[PDB]
Amino acid sequence: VLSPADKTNVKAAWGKVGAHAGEYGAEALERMFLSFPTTKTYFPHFDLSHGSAQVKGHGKKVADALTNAVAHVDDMPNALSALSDLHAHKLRVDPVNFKLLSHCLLVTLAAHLPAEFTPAVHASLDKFLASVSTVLT
Amino acid sequence: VLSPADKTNVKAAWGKVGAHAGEYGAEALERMFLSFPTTKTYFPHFDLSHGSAQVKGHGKKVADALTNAVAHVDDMPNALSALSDLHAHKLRVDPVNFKLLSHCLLVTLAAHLPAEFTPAVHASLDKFLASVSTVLTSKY
Amino acid sequence: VHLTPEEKSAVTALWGKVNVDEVGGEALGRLLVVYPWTQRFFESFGDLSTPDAVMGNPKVKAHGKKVLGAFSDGLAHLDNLKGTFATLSELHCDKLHVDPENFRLLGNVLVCVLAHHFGKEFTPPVQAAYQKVVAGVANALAHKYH
Amino acid sequence: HLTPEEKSAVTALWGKVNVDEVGGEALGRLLVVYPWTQRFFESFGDLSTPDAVMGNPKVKAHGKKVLGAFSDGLAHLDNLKGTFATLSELHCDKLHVDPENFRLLGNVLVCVLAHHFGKEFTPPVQAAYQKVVAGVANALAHKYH
Amino acid sequence: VQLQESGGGLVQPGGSLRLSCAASGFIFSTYSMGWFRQAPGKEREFVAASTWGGVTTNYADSVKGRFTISTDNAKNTVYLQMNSLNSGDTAVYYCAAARFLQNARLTTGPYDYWGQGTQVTVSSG
Amino acid sequence: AQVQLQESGGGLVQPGGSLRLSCAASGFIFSTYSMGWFRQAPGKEREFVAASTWGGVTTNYADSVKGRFTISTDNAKNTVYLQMNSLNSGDTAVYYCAAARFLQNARLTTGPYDYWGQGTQVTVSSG
Ligand code: HEM
Ligand code: HEM
Ligand code: HEM
Ligand code: HEM
Repeated sequence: VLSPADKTNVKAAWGKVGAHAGEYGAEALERMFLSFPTTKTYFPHFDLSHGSAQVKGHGKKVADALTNAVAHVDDMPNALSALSDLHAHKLRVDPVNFKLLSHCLLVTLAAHLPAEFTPAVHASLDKFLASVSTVLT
Repeated sequence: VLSPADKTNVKAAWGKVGAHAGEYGAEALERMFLSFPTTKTYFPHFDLSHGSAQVKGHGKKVADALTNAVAHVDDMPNALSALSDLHAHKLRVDPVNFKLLSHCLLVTLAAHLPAEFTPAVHASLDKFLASVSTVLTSKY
Repeated sequence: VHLTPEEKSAVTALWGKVNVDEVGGEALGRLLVVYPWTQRFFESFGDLSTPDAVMGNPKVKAHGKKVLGAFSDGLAHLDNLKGTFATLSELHCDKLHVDPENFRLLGNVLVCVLAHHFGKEFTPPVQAAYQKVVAGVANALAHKYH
Repeated sequence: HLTPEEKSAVTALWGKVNVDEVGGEALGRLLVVYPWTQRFFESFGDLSTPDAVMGNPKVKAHGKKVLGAFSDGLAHLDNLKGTFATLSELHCDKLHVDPENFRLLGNVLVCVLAHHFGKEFTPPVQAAYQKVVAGVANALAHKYH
Repeated sequence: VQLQESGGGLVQPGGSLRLSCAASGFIFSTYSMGWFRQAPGKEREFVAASTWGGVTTNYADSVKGRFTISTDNAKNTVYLQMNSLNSGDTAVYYCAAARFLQNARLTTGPYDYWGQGTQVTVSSG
Repeated sequence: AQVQLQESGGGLVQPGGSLRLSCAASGFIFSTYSMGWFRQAPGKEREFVAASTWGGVTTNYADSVKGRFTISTDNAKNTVYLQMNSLNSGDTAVYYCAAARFLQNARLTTGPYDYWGQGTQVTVSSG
């Protein structure tokens, strides 16, 4: 359950991503694939090499889904319903993997948006990413 | 996030608890303290011995909070607001302990209400207990 | 892992009352129903789309037999679980890449099944002994992770 | 464990880290981001707000010790279980810290490194560091498994 | 709403037999299946039962090692394998069902549904 | 109101000698600024010496001063220090303190800085 301060922190911090959605999403995925190779079993038909167009395209899709979730932070189960069935029913993604991607997303935001990654905003982002993960599972 | 069918399963199964609320809550606690002794560190001034009246009292309070959550399963954050602040803010309960208490609750329901513990209801109760735990481990 | 009389003996007592064949199917079936992501490891098993389908699946029933047979063998080496499961640890960790939290979930599902069929007989103290065993088993399976 | 080019990247980045200060930041962030971990530190005083946590001098001082042990781990990457044998007993047999918290602290440290090093903290560099913090968490949990 | 028992009949001392109970009218997966018997002039009298699905076993000590239980969940039928029968086993064997009857309590547990029972008579003549 | 970066320490030293510079900062949230040291010799371009990220968490030394100079911070005093050892004639210069909000480690050598001090003379010579 996100607090009012969490929502304000996430909206302010994530809104700085803007046009970098694809770059940040692709980088978070590349970080995950390298740091936690087991996550690669969910993308068996992908070219997972650095800069692969498939990772770029998918990274944009993930970041764009988070922007949407931020815009609907008060009704995320509704806004992410189709994504929930994809990940929980079709893909059968083990919940531990959402913690890995969420961590790699924080890492990417910390590297790219140093001014935004204060301890309190760090905490709110983490809770936001965990809330998104709860819904998608 | 609970489905409409989950809500139906939990209401039907938990509504059969009835007058056993205190007993079932106390047994789940006694099961947790015995199987997972580290959980006792959160009750440092309690009499935790077998059959303790204090554990019975707390067991009813825990069982009564779940009845309330079932009745307000569509608005758990609002209905659990005070308990959320208690567990997350006051007590600083490590989230792993909610998984232990949830497991011991399932064991208690399975031992006492076999007809209610079908695989499908098993799945819903687990999710319900996880949703309650998520709320009780939150700060809002 | 270390038990005691009425703990090592209490586990052995209740297990002598368990049909090793069938209990595996029930515990594995319930794992696949309650935690559906685990179904990903058994797609080759056929229909796992329904609780009824899961529990009637002969591949689940058959694979459960093997899972609990190794568990039963673990009960004969309670003081050497890491050695008894060393090869299975290699299979689950190095080849299948089952996250170790799933090992804990299966032990707790088995405990729930034992409680379901035994009622009052599965007392808090008896459960405590069984929680020691399934934690020992889950740990030994995860040994190739440590 | 670590390839030659991973050990070389890890040591390079660590030479640029102020072990004292990085420890206070990471421990502070752990207590802010996962507030239940504050329960293990009752005796450290005021941890009632993020500002209080990040200004707390017992946190700063204890962070130095935590990061000193990480630094010690980097010099004994092939025997972390032995280097951390005392800390494992303390954290597992005396403090009963759930081992998932060891993982969280390692990941918070990775977040701090990315925060301060930016682009230099590349995906491959982070991956080497994830192996290190996973080894440390596993060595710390050894008395559990 | 039918419990049809089959198997049983006449056997020589030392022989074996397999009894079956065909279930209908309920969700078989939710019923504890048990076997009772009553000898002529004797009271009705527990032999063996299993938890639903046969996960755990509990037999009267006079039949343990001697009788063994079944599961056939697809056919909604349970079977009772009887070995080393002695002409002291003669009785009508009754199939009985109780929804979610837990172990150890099978011997002293109210049952919901009862069949005809099937004659098993062991004698040397 | 005004942001100040005041450099002190420094003066004259013999080759091989040591000197400690300090830079007292005021007018910004010190915990969020990376503090750096530059130097400029007469007629020459200004050139990076050493810096740390905000709070002093990470450091960055010019290769010519690494192991030789040590940078430190005192977050309670909003002050950064530069300990200079093994000084040589090539170290004579005006040394500038500089501050940059949330500037990460690799960019310390070039990354735009927000505030600059006046600089303080450091003279190394055998005469
Ligand atoms: C915040 C967490 C996550 C978000 C927001 C997210 C979002 C998305 C989105 C937007 C899609 C594409 C849907 C479409 O193309 O219509 C997708 C697909 C997918 N996701 Fe995720 N996801 C998350 C976590 C994960 C994790 C942890 C994994 C596995 C480790 C994963 C694996 C996949 C796979 C395999 C696909 C299918 C890709 C394809 O068909 O091209 N996702 N997800
Ligand atoms: C379903 C999960 C849980 C429920 C429904 C629940 C419910 C409750 C309720 C109703 C109270 C009474 C609070 C009051 O009187 O104001 C309480 C207090 C408390 N709970 Fe929980 N709780 C849960 C999980 C846990 C867990 C896992 C722990 C520790 C392992 C825990 C530790 C405590 C403690 C220490 C108190 C205060 C007792 C006292 O000092 O009197 N709770 N909880
Ligand atoms: C925790 C206790 C467990 C025990 C004692 C156990 C036991 C076994 C054994 C003995 C085998 C060998 C089967 C063979 O060689 O064909 C096996 C195979 C396997 N295990 Fe487990 N297992 C456990 C947990 C798990 C879990 C939690 C999962 C996944 C959720 C899993 C996934 C598998 C898979 C996919 C196979 C291969 C099955 C096949 O395709 O034939 N195991 N297990
Ligand atoms: C994961 C890497 C960790 C390392 C390398 C580490 C290291 C240390 C060290 C060096 C000490 C000092 C012991 C002494 O001076 O005798 C210590 C103490 C302690 N650690 Fe950790 N620690 C880690 C994680 C954690 C976590 C996650 C927690 C709890 C969430 C924790 C809780 C404590 C506590 C409560 C103490 C005692 C502090 C006191 O009261 O003086 N540690 N640890």
